[PDB]
Amino acid sequence: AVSLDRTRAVFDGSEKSMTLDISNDNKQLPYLAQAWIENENQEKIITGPVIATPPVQRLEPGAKSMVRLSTTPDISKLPQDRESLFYFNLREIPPRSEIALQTKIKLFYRPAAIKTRPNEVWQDQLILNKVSGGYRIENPTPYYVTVIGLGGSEKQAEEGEFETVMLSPRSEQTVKSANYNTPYLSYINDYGGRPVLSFICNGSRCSVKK
Repeated sequence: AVSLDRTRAVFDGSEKSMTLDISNDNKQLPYLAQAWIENENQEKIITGPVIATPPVQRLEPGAKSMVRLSTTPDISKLPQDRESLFYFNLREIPPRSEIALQTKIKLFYRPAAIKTRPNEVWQDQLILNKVSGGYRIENPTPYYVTVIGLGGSEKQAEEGEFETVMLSPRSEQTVKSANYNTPYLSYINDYGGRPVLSFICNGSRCSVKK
């Protein structure tokens, strides 16, 4: 019943806070909406460096509210040349009645030093190294990157079976996979869209098509 305007959020470090819209899709019953932040190991944190306000609210049937995300000053202590990962959580509690689902989204703190132009695509810096078993995927960027498909074609990338892998900033991860002549890679962007990247290889090192 209680849902969210997006599948992931990017807190731009220039801002002091942002806001997420929430909705009660039930048009008969009211829900309470609990909201909280967790850190990158998914342990709840209530003192900062990011907080969600209000911790709880009531939504009348059909209602559209909001949750405010803000930073304490110890936000300054996070590294300023890479994203840090948080998760935003939202739980609906049904009335006295007489499962209760919970949404979880990745919340990327993005320091002002690595802010981006709207639409510009850092994901095109991902590099693929053929290894035995499949591929090593390298992320030299300061951003987390979330890979959802891999394949010989665009369709096989979007529709094939694939265990999602979030590559940390300036990191790398190895992935079982068949060998493809031209690799296509599916990823999730800031807006939650899921585009694809075409790759061309030169022996064992594939790079995004330019």
